[PDB]
Amino acid sequence: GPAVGIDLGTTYSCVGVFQHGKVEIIANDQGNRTTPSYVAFTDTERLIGDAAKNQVAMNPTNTVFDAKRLIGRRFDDAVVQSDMKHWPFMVVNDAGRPKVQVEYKGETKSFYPEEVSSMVLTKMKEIAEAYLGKTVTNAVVTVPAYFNDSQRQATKDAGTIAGLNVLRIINEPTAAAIAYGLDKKVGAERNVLIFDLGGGTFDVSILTIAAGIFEVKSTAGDTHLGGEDFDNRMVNHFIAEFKRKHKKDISENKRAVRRLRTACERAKRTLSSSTQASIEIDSLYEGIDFYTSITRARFEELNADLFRGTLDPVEKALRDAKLDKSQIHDIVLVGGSTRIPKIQKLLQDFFNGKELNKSINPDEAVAYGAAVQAAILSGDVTPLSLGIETAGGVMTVLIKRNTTIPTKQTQTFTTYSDNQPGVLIQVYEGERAMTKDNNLLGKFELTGIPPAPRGVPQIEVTFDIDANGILNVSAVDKSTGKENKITITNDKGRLSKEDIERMVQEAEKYKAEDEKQRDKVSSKNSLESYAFNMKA
Ligand SMILES: O=C(O)c1cncc(-n2cccc2)c1
Ligand SMILES: [K+]
Repeated sequence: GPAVGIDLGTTYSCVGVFQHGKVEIIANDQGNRTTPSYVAFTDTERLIGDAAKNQVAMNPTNTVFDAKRLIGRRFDDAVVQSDMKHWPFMVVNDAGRPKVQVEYKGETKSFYPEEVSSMVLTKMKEIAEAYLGKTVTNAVVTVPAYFNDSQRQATKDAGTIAGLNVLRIINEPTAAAIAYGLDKKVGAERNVLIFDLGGGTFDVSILTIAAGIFEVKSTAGDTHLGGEDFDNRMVNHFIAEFKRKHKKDISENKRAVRRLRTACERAKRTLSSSTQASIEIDSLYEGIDFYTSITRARFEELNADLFRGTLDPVEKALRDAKLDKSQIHDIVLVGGSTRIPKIQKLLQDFFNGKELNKSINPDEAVAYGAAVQAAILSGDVTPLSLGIETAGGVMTVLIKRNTTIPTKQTQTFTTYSDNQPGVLIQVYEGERAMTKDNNLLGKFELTGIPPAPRGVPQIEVTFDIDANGILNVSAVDKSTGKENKITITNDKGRLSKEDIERMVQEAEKYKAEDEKQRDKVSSKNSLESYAFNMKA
């Protein structure tokens, strides 16, 4: 019995299976392909999914949602603290941990965000078990690419509590790229931008995919922007439209506002395929019927700042990834709000007409990729960057990873100390900033350098890779022609596919700490005489 991929989203969750060469997204008991991430508690029962979201108006103090916003955080976290000012349900400080507090069958009960989300995994489990007719245990579950090891572990804990064996935790932008098979496209490396706009969150992620390996170069977004905000703009417009045409403010009637919000979400769906949408609400306030219309143009005007604003996280991420928008090879639309025609055009205009990858249901694509990965775990170019130690144990790359073979690349270095007699050349493998966090391939001395002031001697290191993967590293003293070389054996299978992933992921986890370290040294390709990692 195969494994499942689950997208445990902030507001909605989704479950997929790869069975007999096809990925199927599994509907819930009420026929929905997506289930609200809501756990409602009452005097009698525990509600999960649609029935919990459906009773929110009756039991808002005991209905929990947005548990992804607490999961793996301190109670004192600024996001936690401010986020509470919008949640009808109670959050409390147990030993510096958030715990949502709720009344369940007369008694008061407290749950950790892992437990809340575990109940959502329990529902997705049962939904797949009803579809598949068999117990499901093995599952891949996705997380936002910006999640820290504490939030990934918390998510895994929710799955384990749920009775799930979590085969692996993968980033939502990577699953989305998997879904679209971007890792099976030939050619050099590829940069992918994932534009993910859900009901409540916005995430932009830039990835590079070469030889089936994914590195997340950058993440930007807005954790408090989503389709609900667009609905909110519609709601306020119509409330003022009612006040202007009926001299009545409906907002102090709670049921009246809800019915309006519900009308507005419907029309926003219509305005993705039509240029106009109707509002037909009987007896909305004080017996007045509200029958009116909103054009897509008026809808776009109400969300002009919000729609154009999404290009800023797009620009930040291209910046942080040190890429020009001309260097993106694929754009993936993810999230149901990416169906909004204006969102699509903005992004497409910003990318000079580039087509958008959007043929998979953007609500489903993350679970779909997560299902491709579950079945995989269930049943050329250089692998790593190559470089030498410069002053400070710093990694100075000469052959970037994913570079085609055979290649030859050369750089000129200099001495760090005055009258340096020699440089010790130390070849390294890896994507970390410091050589100590990388793999030492070989060492050799270049000696007999004519004494001079620091930065005057010229040392030309060349990296040469034939087509068998035989790396050859040589240094020439430019003032005399003296040279030395090392030949590095290409051991077949020395690194597994998963070995490369661990190195790439460590550079992803510490990219910031590595960033600052690269900045601190001013060597600019100076070479010392000793191994930096062996000095007292
Ligand atoms: O979630 C949204 O913002 C959204 C916007 N436009 C259209 C849809 N839509 C249409 C058919 C199924 C979903 C959803
Ligand atoms: K997820």
